[PDB]
Amino acid sequence: YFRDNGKHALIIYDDLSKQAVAYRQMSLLLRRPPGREAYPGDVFYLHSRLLERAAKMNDAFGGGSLTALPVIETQAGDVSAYIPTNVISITDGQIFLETELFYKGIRPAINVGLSVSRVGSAAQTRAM
Amino acid sequence: ATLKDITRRLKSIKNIQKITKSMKMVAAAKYARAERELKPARVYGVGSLALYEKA
Amino acid sequence: VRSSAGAVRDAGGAFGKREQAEEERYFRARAKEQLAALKKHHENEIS
Repeated sequence: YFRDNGKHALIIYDDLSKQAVAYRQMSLLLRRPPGREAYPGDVFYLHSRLLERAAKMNDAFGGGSLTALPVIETQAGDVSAYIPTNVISITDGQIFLETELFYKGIRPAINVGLSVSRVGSAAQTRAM
Repeated sequence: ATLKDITRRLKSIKNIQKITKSMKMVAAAKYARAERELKPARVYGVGSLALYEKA
Repeated sequence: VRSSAGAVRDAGGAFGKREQAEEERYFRARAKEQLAALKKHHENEIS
């Protein structure tokens, strides 16, 4: 609504790894056949159709925007898991938080080595 | 960890073990040579110290 | 299960980072030396 009415919005799904679990429970109780790790087949779609709504409308469509900051939770840093990889291949950037950095005193634990942002140069003030 | 983590760690440790075995062999050869060359130098140096402990 | 060349830096454990640093420090030093020599040659070859 906000992005369609020329305003700017920010949405923070927290977590998406629990929406995936709720969807899996629904799908298993409707008797739909399971998939990998028991998640339904349509588990990528579930998220891709959801994170694709965070657009940046041009000035003809109001100019409004909707940023999204999905939060995923990995297991012992296994970024290679199923839902983490799906959402990593869906989103633009990433912000890797690591426990080894959290306890080494670096807080926020952002792992600047791996954290990425496709926009990069653009969307940054000239001084910064 | 997962299977790939364990596989990579196992391969790395196997390489490390190979390298340390090779280095032990090299060090043993160099040690044998060093002992062989140390005997005469042992007598030579002990002689050179002779004076101070005698006077 | 076997082992292959260049596996210590594929795991990326402690030995991988240790080796990467042991390489980078040495080659930074040699690059500094070579740059000094390059500057000296530049100056000595102007004439």
